[PDB]
Amino acid sequence: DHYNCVSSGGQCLYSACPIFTKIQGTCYRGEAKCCK
Repeated sequence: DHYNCVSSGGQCLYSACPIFTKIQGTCYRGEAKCCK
């Protein structure tokens, strides 16, 4: 979720994770990705 994304060093994005980064979870009720 958003708070886990913040605290883990990821970024919540509606757009795709940048190429070298990976999905770690989601944010905002499953609608966005947590990328790191």
